[PDB]
Amino acid sequence: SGTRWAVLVAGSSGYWNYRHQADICHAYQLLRKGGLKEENIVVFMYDDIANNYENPRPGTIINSPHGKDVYQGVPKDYTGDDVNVDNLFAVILGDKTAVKGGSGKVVDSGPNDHIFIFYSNHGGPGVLGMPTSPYLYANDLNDVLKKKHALGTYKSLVFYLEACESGSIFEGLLPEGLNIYATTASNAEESSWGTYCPGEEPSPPPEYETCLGDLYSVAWMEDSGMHNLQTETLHQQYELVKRRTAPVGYSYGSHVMQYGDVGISKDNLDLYMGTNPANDNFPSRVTNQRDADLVHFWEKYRKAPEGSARKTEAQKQVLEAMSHRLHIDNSVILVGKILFGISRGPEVLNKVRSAGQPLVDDWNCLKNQVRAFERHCGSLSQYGIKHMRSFANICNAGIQMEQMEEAASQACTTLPTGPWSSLNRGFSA
Amino acid sequence: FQSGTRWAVLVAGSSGYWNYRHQADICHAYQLLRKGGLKEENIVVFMYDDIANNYENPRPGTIINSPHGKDVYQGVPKDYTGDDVNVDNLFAVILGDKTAVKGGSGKVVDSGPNDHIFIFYSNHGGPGVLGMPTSPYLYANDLNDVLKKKHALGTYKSLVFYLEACESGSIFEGLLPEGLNIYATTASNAEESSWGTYCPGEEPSPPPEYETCLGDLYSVAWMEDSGMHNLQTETLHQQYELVKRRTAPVGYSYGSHVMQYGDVGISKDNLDLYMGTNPANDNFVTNQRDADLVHFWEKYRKAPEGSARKTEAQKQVLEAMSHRLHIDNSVILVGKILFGISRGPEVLNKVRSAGQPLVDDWNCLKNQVRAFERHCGSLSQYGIKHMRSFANICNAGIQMEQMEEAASQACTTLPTGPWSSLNRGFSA
Repeated sequence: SGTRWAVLVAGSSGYWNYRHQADICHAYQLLRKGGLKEENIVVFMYDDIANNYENPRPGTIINSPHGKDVYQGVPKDYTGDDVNVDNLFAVILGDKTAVKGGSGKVVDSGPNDHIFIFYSNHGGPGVLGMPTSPYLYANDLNDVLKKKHALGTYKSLVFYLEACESGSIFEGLLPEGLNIYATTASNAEESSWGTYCPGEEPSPPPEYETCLGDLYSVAWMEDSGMHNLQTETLHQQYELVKRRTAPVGYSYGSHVMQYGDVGISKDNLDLYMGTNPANDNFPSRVTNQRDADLVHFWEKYRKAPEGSARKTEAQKQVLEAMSHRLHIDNSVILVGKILFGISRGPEVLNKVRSAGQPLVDDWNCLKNQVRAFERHCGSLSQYGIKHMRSFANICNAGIQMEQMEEAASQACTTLPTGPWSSLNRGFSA
Repeated sequence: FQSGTRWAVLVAGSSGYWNYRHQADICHAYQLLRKGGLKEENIVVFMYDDIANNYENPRPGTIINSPHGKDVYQGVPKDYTGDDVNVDNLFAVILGDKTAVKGGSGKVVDSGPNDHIFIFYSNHGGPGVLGMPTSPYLYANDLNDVLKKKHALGTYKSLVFYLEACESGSIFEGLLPEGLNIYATTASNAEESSWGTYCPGEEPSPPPEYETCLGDLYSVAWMEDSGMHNLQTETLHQQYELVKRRTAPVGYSYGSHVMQYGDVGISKDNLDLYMGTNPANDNFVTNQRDADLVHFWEKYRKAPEGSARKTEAQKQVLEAMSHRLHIDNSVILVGKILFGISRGPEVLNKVRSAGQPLVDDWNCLKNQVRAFERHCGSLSQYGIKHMRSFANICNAGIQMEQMEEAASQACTTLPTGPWSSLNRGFSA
């Protein structure tokens, strides 16, 4: 029986993404109460929420309407622009030298140790968002997991994933026999959900003008929080989270997927999460991640005084946000129509591979053509990565980097002016 | 003894599915009066009539004014609809001038000296102005003048006026005198806002699938009240107090002070003198200007993530908010030009004491609004919120040519948008 490790990652920043860093903090407290030690839990958070100007309760973060603070006590291992792909990989691999900035804390695990990774933010097909550019791509993630297993520096590893088109991160990439068990908030085609949002009567927040958490995340955390994790197993939670996330009747919903060695899911939860001495044996879904950003701006504008500057700033926030995503959608479509013609354009871009298949064959092509697109049409931001399947299919169609460079040049011509379109922080790939 | 006949005039000064609530109020008001005793021939109805058969209407051919309410669009006469809903027809109707009417059924208030009249307006508005689905808009002075002109004819005993609009008080404050045998109540004072009710985002009893507000607070209050009581027992004053309290702030929140004007002594009359009565005998967070936007947002929010509907709604939110941002900046900039950086906002945002008229020269107000629109584009039913700015400009002694030049400086080019279009005419 080795020691239990953990890696908690929020891939987003901004008060409108309150929920993501709130999830990680909750998860941290959940693990500490279980038995896991602070020195074994590595935390990635941009840390711009607790002391955000918009936070009604400075210095605190909550993950439910009537919840207590979960921000205090969380280590600031990697915060601000230190929250990057390189540091993330370094931590996982347990490389102190590969680290750049931060506390220097890494997963120096052994063969008997258990690892638990939890990510919550934004994402698209084959890509997970980061508060710094470039973003995290599925192939790079799985390669590192493969690179981690080769070291044999862990017995079993669990991966909980919260993002849009989450299944795409492991489908076709994450193989069996690595002793890794991954579950995702959705398949490679459907959406992740914010929960405890303003306007959402299924348990809203009182003065918070932003979502407090995310459904899949909240589901497994609140479940693990109230139970004796020696009685409950991974599989049982997977089923329980599946149900709480699954669609009602004909309403929208998402299939909670599982990948890797399902055999690992026989393990009790305490093998990864520990357990709280309180021994017991064993609601929203109307706002996806991408709209959850906008409900903040809207609620902010809607609740602001009729003549204030606050209402004006919020109005501009709604303006620039919706103007950006309108531009991106048209640009992707336009590039498609430009490359393959009006008929074959949407055909190629919107084609979804069968489940189990990898999103793209050449991941370097994907990155390149994303970079080529952004050089003319501006940054995709964490919204625009929804179109990553379109770029994947363009690559799968055998299109060359120079062709996208040309199509993008014709589609946008000028770089769009806006805080969301800015390339000043780097390319999304 | 019901000496004489009872008349009524129902007016919805707005159009578009986002303004569903206004025509819904009027239709409800009609059914309320028919069941009260008033005959169809004595009720003149102004409605653009673009709601029942609207593409967005979940229940085609029907209109409802409450969550669990029935259809109130059936049986309602189409006296004045479409572009027939204009100021000239409205005045002709009130004055009972069949020859002054242009288009429509030709129904007018051909009333007599013993008759009772009941006017009900619901839409949009701003200080000293009420909106119309056509141009030009309805200005307070012209409305009071026709009421004055109506009284001079001595062609009615008493008249009641219910008004639902933003800054509704401004329509009668300083203009509407006593001794005209007219009693008017307004959904707000000359400074605060009117509220839509039964909206999607509004948690208190939302509409089931409707992506727009079904009614308005002040309007719904008196109609629902008059619909459940015996109107021989209840008086005008009692209803005024009832609507006042329901509309008023709950505490540490916000509402609207329901005001009353004219001959208060008339408020001792029973409601049945105007509204009649139903044989059933029993004894006794969204303003108008955002209500248009909550539709676009809800429409966008509830649309499929990839649908052309979501994109259309997205564009609607864009052009709506882009318009009002342009108007706001234009109005402010004009002030800065005319009065300087400091005094600009000071002069434009100054509010006269209650009881005072909005503007001394109403012709100046009309003319200068036209001057503004010639360069900055139409105000739309949103932009009329800035009417006090224009009023204060006139009161400040600013001349026509100064406004014309200041407008051309602030608005070099006519703004592109469906709201800023001058194709239908000036707001003044």
